[PDB]
Amino acid sequence: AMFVPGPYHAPEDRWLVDLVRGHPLAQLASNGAGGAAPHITHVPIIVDPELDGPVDRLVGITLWGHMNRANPHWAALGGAANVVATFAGPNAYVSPAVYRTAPAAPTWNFTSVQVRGELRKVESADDTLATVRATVAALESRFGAGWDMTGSLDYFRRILPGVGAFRLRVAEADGMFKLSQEQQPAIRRRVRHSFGGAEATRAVAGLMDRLP
Amino acid sequence: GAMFVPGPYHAPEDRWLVDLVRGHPLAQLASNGAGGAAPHITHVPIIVDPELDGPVDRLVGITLWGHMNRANPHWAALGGAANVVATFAGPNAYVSPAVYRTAPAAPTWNFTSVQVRGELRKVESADDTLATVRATVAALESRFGAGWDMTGSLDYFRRILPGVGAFRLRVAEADGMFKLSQEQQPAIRRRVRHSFGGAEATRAVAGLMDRLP
Ligand code: HEM
Ligand code: HEM
Repeated sequence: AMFVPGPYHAPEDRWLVDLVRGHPLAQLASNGAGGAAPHITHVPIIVDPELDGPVDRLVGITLWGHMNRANPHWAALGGAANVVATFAGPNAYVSPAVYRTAPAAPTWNFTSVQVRGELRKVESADDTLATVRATVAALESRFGAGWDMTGSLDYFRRILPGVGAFRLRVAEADGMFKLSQEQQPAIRRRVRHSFGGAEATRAVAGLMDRLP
Repeated sequence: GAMFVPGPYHAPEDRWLVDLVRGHPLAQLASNGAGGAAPHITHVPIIVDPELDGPVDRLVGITLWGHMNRANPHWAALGGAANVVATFAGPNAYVSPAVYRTAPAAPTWNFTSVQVRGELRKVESADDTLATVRATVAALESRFGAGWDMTGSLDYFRRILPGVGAFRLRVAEADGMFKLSQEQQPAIRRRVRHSFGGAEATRAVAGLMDRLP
């Protein structure tokens, strides 16, 4: 489980799915053997592409991911590893200068999703190639420029042996939406207004604008 | 090696890892879950030892300062001398093969990461807790802030202090992923760098690519 103070809960389950879709390069964590620090790999993870219809909740759905099979994290997972995948969205430092109140302390507004469950390794070549093609389809659509993978499928197949594809059955899903909900209404407005004025912070202002 | 980093994605200089830690202080702190559970992950503000003089070129051997909420189960979970990783995530951008203008190809994600490992030591004294949060204001307000003066709030910090869980992390191992199209042919790296220079969202990635030898 993930610690999320009451005020930082998403208004709706759909916000956690939106952050996963918007920020697919997750930090995949699993336990380190013999009391060592956890293993951490940045990996591209998407929602099950076979899910037709609105996906409102992460709990009960399967995420699809891959990493490098030669990455020692792949061997360390073994068979039924309990893992967390952390998705990190828009974030910005909050200067109390923005509050125009006193006294105060600074903070950092940020967005995260933590999904936990059992990681199963894909061994099937068909399921592995489906994983990377669904990942092209999902990320090129949201982040890309209309690139057509069709002419590169032979190439995908040539490099496929190196792919460690996986499936993560989401047992638990938690979302930090730390967006100044602890402040009084006028101060939340001052913060939202200050973040509206620059590209680095507009995405945070966007989420703050959608709070009930 | 505790973090997997293909040879092409090694930083040019140890200083690049220190730069990313300074630029991206909101780290993800990870420690093992009890009895096969998944790791505990908390976003925590972390800075370089403010007492360091000289140029800081290497993370290994320096102490990082940070805090978290004592009310967070992760605080009780860390117990004594917990082995932890703190991951710092810098500039990043999806790479469309449309930018490469080459075939065949596969998309990728250019990103920067630093993973530091060592033993987390808790600070229990109020005087070391207070130092931790004051040092953190001085380091972050200067770099990310808008000229706020903490002077008027110094007693306020003491009046809201018990909830702070301050810690020290002596860096035993530091690894850095600088995934910035080094695997592509030079003409293609240039195409990605020029593409990423044409939008604010991707400019920081272009800037790192421009600083590669
Ligand atoms: C669509 C976007 C994609 C992204 C963001 C992406 C991202 C990544 C990342 C971050 C890793 C490294 C994980 C680790 O450190 O262990 C990786 C490894 C790998 N991916 Fe993907 N991938 C994508 C599509 C593909 C496709 C379509 C293929 C086709 C087969 C592929 C083949 C590989 C291979 C072979 C590796 C092992 C490392 C290597 O030889 O380059 N990826 N991918
Ligand atoms: C300068 C930038 C600062 C940042 C970016 C920052 C960030 C954070 C974050 C992310 C947490 C939550 C950690 C968790 O989930 O366990 C935290 C907790 C906390 N911080 Fe800070 N902090 C800052 C400065 C301060 C200062 C100056 C104080 C003064 C006492 C302070 C007091 C606290 C307290 C009491 C908590 C416990 C939970 C709460 O009451 O919000 N912080 N801080």
